[PDB]
Amino acid sequence: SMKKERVITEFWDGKIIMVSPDDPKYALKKAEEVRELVDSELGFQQPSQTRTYMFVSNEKKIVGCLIAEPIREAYRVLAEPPSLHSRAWRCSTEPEPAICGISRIWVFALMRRKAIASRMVDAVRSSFMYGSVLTTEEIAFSDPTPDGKLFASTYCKVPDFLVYNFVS
Amino acid sequence: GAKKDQYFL
Ligand SMILES: *C(=O)[C@H](C)SCCNC(=O)CCNC(=O)[C@H](O)C(C)(C)COP(=O)(O)OP(=O)(O)OC[C@H]1O[C@@H](n2cnc3c(N)ncnc32)[C@H](O)[C@@H]1OP(=O)(O)O
Repeated sequence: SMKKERVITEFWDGKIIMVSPDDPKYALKKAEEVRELVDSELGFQQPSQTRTYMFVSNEKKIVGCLIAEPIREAYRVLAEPPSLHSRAWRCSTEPEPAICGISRIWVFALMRRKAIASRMVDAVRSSFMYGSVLTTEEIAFSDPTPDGKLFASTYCKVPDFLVYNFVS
Repeated sequence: GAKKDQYFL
């Protein structure tokens, strides 16, 4: 039979599923489609370790996505002295250990501020590492957009949350 | 172009 859909958490307004690298090709192809949509909205032109989490609405539409990947370290984002008479941020030079890199996170614009992103990050923390629940100090975000920095600081409850650029 | 900011040491 056709493989089962991997539901992580379920809610009144949808469910969070996850696509893993070893899943069927139609699933991996759906994950690719969603990543292309997200990169396009971020303004980017164009493997065996990323997991794609999707928030699926009750109408069976993917209205949220979070692409997660293993990492080993990340860096605290720091405050920059403002210029007196007026986009790059500076991070700590001391790396801190981290487990899960949030490479992309996206919610359909008309459904933002409904805790879809927060619940997706909860689902990642609960399912990324078998038998464990990751703390907010074990996750990091890649080069956040302004939206992402506002989300991440609220979610992790600190201004200096963990950041990384990309796993090469 | 891209909406992601740059983050440096
Ligand atoms: C690279 O990709 C990095 C991984 S960063 C990429 C961030 N994604 C984008 O920039 C794409 C477009 N923006 C989005 O998809 C969404 O804005 C997010 C995914 C960033 C947030 O999704 P969501 O809207 O579902 O977040 P929550 O409801 O879970 O918010 C929880 C708390 O986060 C704070 N906050 C969130 N979003 C904020 C925005 N635009 N502005 C200011 N503050 C924002 C809030 O404190 C929010 O709690 P509330 O009770 O709603 O206040």
